[PDB]
Amino acid sequence: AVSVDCSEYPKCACTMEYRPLCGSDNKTYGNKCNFCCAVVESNGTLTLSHFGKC
Repeated sequence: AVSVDCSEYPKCACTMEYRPLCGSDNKTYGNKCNFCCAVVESNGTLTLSHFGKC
């Protein structure tokens, strides 16, 4: 649905912008900072699904 550019953007210490995204990981996300962080540990096998509680 949307393309994100995080060429090496591991940041699992964000805590401010609240945004419940439906990530392809089968769950919601706390923000795009947690989306690019889970992707750094997913090996690029994680994505988005539809902004909003899955």
